[PDB]
Amino acid sequence: PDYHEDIHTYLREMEVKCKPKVGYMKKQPDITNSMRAILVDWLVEVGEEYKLQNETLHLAVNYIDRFLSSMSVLRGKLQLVGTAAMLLASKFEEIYPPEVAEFVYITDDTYTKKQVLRMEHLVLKVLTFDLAAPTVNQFLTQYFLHQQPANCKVESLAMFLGELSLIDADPYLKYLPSVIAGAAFHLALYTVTGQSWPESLIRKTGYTLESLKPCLMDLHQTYLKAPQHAQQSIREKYKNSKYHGVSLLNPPETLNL
Amino acid sequence: MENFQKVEKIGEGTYGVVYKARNKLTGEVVALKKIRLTEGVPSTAIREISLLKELNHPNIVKLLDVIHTENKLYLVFEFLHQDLKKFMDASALTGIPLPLIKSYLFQLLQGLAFCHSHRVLHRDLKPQNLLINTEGAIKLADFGLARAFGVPVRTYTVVTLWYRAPEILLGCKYYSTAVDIWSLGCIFAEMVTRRALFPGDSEIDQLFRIFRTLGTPDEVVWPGVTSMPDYKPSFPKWARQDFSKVVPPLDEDGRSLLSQMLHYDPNKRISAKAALAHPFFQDVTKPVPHLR
Ligand SMILES: CN(C)C[C@H](O)COc1ccc(Nc2nccc(-c3cnn4nc(N5CCOCC5)ccc34)n2)cc1
Repeated sequence: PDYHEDIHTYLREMEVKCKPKVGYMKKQPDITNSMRAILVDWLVEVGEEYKLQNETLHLAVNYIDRFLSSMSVLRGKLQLVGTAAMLLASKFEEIYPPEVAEFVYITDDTYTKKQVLRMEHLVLKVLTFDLAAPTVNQFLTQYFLHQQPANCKVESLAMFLGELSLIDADPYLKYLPSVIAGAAFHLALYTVTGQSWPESLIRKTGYTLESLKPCLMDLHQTYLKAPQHAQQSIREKYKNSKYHGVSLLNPPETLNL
Repeated sequence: MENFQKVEKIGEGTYGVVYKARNKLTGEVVALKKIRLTEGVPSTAIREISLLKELNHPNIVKLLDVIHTENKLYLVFEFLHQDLKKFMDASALTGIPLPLIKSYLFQLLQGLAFCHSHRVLHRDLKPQNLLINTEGAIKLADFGLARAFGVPVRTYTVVTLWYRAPEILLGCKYYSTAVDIWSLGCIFAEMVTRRALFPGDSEIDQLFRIFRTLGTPDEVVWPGVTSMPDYKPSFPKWARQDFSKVVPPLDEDGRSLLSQMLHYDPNKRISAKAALAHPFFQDVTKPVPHLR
């Protein structure tokens, strides 16, 4: 209650402090957006495999992006970054995180245990122990409180769209989590119920529907081209009755914006 | 790490040892927290560092530095002289004066209000985790079990038994800020009475003690309570006792604030922000304690 407004304002202030450098991928000599897309999708699988929370995934992605923002990494070592980030997120977010051996095991023993632990140590240094990042997932759960009443399909779909954003560094690094979450929530709300970005949320966020358009346009295309995309773990994950099979809902042809 | 002369051991943990130490170059007195390192950096260490880094407040303990080596991991804190528990025993005979109990609660609620405003649950408030100095300051410490929300924090199948909120004991899926207020509630009473309010020796005993004092919760007072995972229909139905018999030395405002802090249903339990404006603090001052 009395803290809800302050927490939003705070995550807003912090999401600027925890954003990666937008054009870091252009300065990474040996990795592409494509490689990262492969990595994040694999993490989605790991997240399903070990039944880890969705917050854990979002955090890991943020650690990976922030890491790469200042550290050149060879392709052969990208996954090592990915693994350790996932380990750290598990340690931060999960109640009982999977043991290191489990994070070793899932890489077909490409890296030893000695390596993963050292990478954890290095990521902690590079991130300067700053692990409590705001995520799309965090902003959605806030925006959900502004539903009248709460609609489970809307929520699962918005979640699905936000999750999809993680995969494609182009364009989504262009947008703050609060913005993506906004675009996601509106799109899901429009798909399921027909309603739009509510008045209450406009006031809270300061974001008008008009200001959400650019991001909304991009997210709409990702939603449309979802079954053609090279990475597919999230779609599979959200076909599940757990998330009301939302990945099978037909996207609207136009957004009437 | 080479600048710190270890002065005297002051704590024992599973993660590692805490020493009082001094900076050989600047003379600053600090609390060093050693953490021994095969599961990598302990999660509690990761949480404590990460969350304290953010929380800069006069009523939260200040993490000064994190010395990060290959083989050892150190947490540098501003030094505080003793915990509240040691002061409570040192007060056992004479008692803590009300002006000072009022000051302590006021400050604690301020630290806590700051935590909650930055999406941080403490989850483990207790006399041992609350640090005092000789100038009347009190600070929240040990953020090892502290947790970030903004995504609701799920409960396990942690907390010290005595200061646990009833919703946890009754098996609630999620934590909330309400659990930190409950804890402070118990600490408040304890400073007033010189005795732990609910000193259970087991989980069910802890629950029953809360019941004998505040009454056994029903659906009228707490909607949903009888549906909660660990609720049992065979629970004895105790009647609510008069707070004038629970906390005698407290005035009407004291009892008022306390009851709202020990409110059953988490949703209606007073928040730290709201408790700060309660009539109880109309004349709050900053008295200094006498420490041995
Ligand atoms: C009961 N008595 C024997 C206690 C003694 O009176 C002695 O208590 C005390 C208590 C505190 C101080 N100073 C101080 N200042 C700032 C920060 C800290 C501090 C930071 N992390 N931890 N973790 C802790 N831990 C709590 C969890 O267990 C591991 C240590 C205990 C203290 C601290 N400590 C000095 C002495």
